[PDB]
Amino acid sequence: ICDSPHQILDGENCTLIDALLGDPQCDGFQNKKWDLFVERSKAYSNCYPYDVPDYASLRSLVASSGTLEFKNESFNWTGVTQNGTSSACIRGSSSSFFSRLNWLTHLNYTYPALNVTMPNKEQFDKLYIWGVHHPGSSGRITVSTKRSQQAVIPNIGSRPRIRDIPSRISIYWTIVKPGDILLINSTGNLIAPRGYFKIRSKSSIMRSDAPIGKCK
Amino acid sequence: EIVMTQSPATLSLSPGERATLSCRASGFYLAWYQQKPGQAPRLLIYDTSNRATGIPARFSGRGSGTDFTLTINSLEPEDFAVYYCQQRYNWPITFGQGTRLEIK
Amino acid sequence: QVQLVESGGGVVQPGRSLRLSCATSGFTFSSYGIHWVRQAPGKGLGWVAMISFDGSKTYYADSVRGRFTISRDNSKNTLSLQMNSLRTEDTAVYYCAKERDRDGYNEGIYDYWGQGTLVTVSS
Repeated sequence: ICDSPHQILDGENCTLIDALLGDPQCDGFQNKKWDLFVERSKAYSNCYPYDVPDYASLRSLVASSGTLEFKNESFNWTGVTQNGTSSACIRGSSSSFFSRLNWLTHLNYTYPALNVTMPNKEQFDKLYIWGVHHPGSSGRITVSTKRSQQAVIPNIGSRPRIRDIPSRISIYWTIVKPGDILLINSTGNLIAPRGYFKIRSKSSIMRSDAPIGKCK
Repeated sequence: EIVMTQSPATLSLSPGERATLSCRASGFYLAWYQQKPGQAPRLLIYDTSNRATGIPARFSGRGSGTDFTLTINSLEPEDFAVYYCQQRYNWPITFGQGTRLEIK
Repeated sequence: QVQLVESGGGVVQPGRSLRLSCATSGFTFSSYGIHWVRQAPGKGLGWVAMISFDGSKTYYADSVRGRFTISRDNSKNTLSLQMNSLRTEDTAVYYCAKERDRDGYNEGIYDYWGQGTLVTVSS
């Protein structure tokens, strides 16, 4: 793998999606920009269990963007607190969680319909990543735009402990073009997004296992 | 519980050749298990792409989207056995119906 | 070193009560969650039962749901899979397998096994 002509990123233990989420052990890759992404077979995650029902398209899109360029946008989420600490996903000496998502639960044991809205003012497309926290008793989620309703229903049900946390953080993606206005509604446990990732128009991704070296 | 399928029940290959194993189920936690005929199975893989203790690096797991795969870059006589793909998301753990590697 | 032995298998008429015992040695029995796995002659494996960690929970499989009563006594380090209402689909070897982490942290990963006891049901 040559370095001089094209920008490579490698990654000890980060799958491209894990760097996208900002897993605590892969947090060093924030805001990184690349031309080609390269993936170790050692890749593993230490946070909450998770699953992207459209893994392939998300991988291709993020790789083609060639940038994370995250920017916190200060969504309202005023009704309840946006931080959440899990026994897994340890980062440091205490509990932690993804660095690009929220684990809302609901303060005062009540979850009002949040009805969050965020206008996409910029001239370039934006991508917002959110999830649904399948527990292990009530709640429905919907991410609405001018083109789709990414309806999701929390698939409640018991499950096997995977990292001492019997649940899932199923992750979806949402494009929000200029002029369109993201709309979000909820009734229960929602993995509230923290901010968009920019998209930039010939980068790609290759799953090579060659060593790392400095050469042309 | 998911209905986990696997590659054809028997794949015949000569030692040293490259092999691939499929476990299309329709993303994570699909540990594989190795059993030698007349022996209690043993762990080979503990996640879609991570190897357990002692396994040679020749075995490599990849794939995602309920379309996982296990590619063997070079077979060895000890590799000709039965391989079952597990799954941990949801309570009922459903091993695949299994497949056999035979010395061609 | 840790080792597992299955016992109590054999021949029993359908519907008769049966109880395997899987003892353990080389480790404190509360250190792991126990399991049971089966395979009929010539078929693929299948799941049977489970105790999560320290015996406050149990979760069986579909085809055998409700029939069995897996239980343990932490003061003697002994496992048992109490069996009721055996049926002709239950001809297979029964392994008692452990997992690769303590107290329950990755449940669903097995590294240690016994030899496997044979249980046969027929006239």
